[PDB]
Amino acid sequence: AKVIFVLAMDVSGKIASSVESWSSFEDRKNFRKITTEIGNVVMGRITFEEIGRPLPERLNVVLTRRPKTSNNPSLVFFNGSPADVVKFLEGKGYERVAVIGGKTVFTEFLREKLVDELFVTVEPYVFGKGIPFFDEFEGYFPLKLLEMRRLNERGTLFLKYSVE
Amino acid sequence: AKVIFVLAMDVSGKIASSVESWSSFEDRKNFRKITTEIGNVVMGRITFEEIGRPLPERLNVVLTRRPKTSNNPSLVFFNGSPADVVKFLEGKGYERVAVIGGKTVFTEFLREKLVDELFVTVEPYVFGKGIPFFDEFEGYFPLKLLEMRRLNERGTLFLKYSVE
Ligand SMILES: NC(=O)C1=CN([C@@H]2O[C@H](COP(=O)(O)OP(=O)(O)OC[C@H]3O[C@@H](n4cnc5c(N)ncnc54)[C@H](OP(=O)(O)O)[C@@H]3O)[C@@H](O)[C@H]2O)C=CC1
Ligand SMILES: NC(=O)C1=CN([C@@H]2O[C@H](COP(=O)(O)OP(=O)(O)OC[C@H]3O[C@@H](n4cnc5c(N)ncnc54)[C@H](OP(=O)(O)O)[C@@H]3O)[C@@H](O)[C@H]2O)C=CC1
Ligand SMILES: CN(Cc1cnc2nc(N)nc(N)c2n1)c1ccc(C(=O)N[C@@H](CCC(=O)O)C(=O)O)cc1
Ligand SMILES: CN(Cc1cnc2nc(N)nc(N)c2n1)c1ccc(C(=O)N[C@@H](CCC(=O)O)C(=O)O)cc1
Repeated sequence: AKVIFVLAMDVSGKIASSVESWSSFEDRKNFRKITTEIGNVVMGRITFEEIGRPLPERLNVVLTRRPKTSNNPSLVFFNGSPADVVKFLEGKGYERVAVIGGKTVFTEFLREKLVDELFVTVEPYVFGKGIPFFDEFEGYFPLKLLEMRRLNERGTLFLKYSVE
Repeated sequence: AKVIFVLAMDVSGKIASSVESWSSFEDRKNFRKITTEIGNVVMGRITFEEIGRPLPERLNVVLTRRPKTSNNPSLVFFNGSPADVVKFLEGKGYERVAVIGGKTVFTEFLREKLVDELFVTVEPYVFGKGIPFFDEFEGYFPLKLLEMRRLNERGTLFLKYSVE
């Protein structure tokens, strides 16, 4: 399956800050549309706790070293490496895997080179402080821009890159 | 005069990395046009050394605490706050000031809220390590997207933002 990263950030590359509601209405609807199409989302435990509940119409895979039994078929607490995660979803018939976050989770998939496309939303802000897209890692990735789209009047931008 | 930031970065927000030749010539020509139109470039001493010499047809203002007299009329070593630099250039009839870089210089101008527009080029890469656009500072800036332009088939993107 191909791995797709889905994230929103400010112009400086941060995925979280203390700025209230900087995430646009448009990015939120675009996010639901994209991830439901893919049919699954892989996230870190901390990101799951912030969302608070499983996202509807999608298989929610939550990474945690303290797996918890689940009563919901669309919620799975998983203890494994990025590679293990991809194998598990592939075994479910998914062609694409949507990794939606946790700086920690983005970092792990990057260190392991498991990323084929980046669906990036750039919100019109500059945050002086915040949580970076990922922690330092050796190497880099050349990209190719597949699509660019303005999502609203203020300038929220949706970019789609393929990893070369 | 209004302060304009001109920078190129990868998708993760870094203005420099160990990767060779990641700067596109299209960005370089676009940079040449914009900065010569503005007529001046304000930069940190390190950036100056890396460029290798005064950029032609532009007043080059090199920020430094250890000032050196200059023979060249279009090269000035300046010691002072970002506010003093603007004052100095305004006194010379400039309406716009082009701050072209150095993580330290961008940080200083941001801390002082002296910035009106951002002329940002996003090169199609993700760097694992590198120098960030700026070091932490208090607050943030909401922006409005004025213009978006693709510079090459690979995906180099030029974005123009207004502050606040
Ligand atoms: N702007 C955006 O688009 C997004 C922003 N975010 C933001 O980023 C922050 C979250 O980032 P971050 O805290 O780094 O990461 P996460 O919070 O998403 O998850 C961290 C945790 O996930 C678990 N985990 C990670 N990797 C593995 C693995 N290989 N195996 C098992 N468990 C694993 C661990 O859980 P345990 O401790 O249980 O063992 C770890 O504590 C939040 O502020 C959130 O708002 C999140 C998504 C998107
Ligand atoms: N991608 C891009 O668009 C750009 C990338 N860069 C990259 O970023 C790096 C440069 O970042 P960084 O080193 O932080 O900064 P700079 O290299 O631009 O400048 C550092 C210097 O500027 C001087 N300086 C800074 N603030 C002041 C002040 N308030 N008053 C007086 N002098 C001051 C100091 O001079 P002194 O010590 O002599 O007194 C210091 O040595 C380089 O690797 C370069 O390649 C640079 C520009 C653009
Ligand atoms: C905090 N968080 C993480 C979050 C937010 N925006 C993002 N935006 C992008 N582009 N990418 C991400 N990974 C991302 N992650 C959240 C919080 C809520 C919902 C959420 O309610 N979900 C609805 C969205 C729908 C709405 O507002 O209709 C969904 O069903 O997908 C998703 C993610
Ligand atoms: C390392 N450096 C800093 C540099 C490079 N690209 C950037 N690109 C952007 N968008 N913004 C910056 N601040 C920036 N800074 C350099 C190195 C050379 C020249 C340079 O030769 N100058 C010619 C360009 C000429 C060409 O290729 O015709 C110029 O007249 O501006 C400029 C900046």
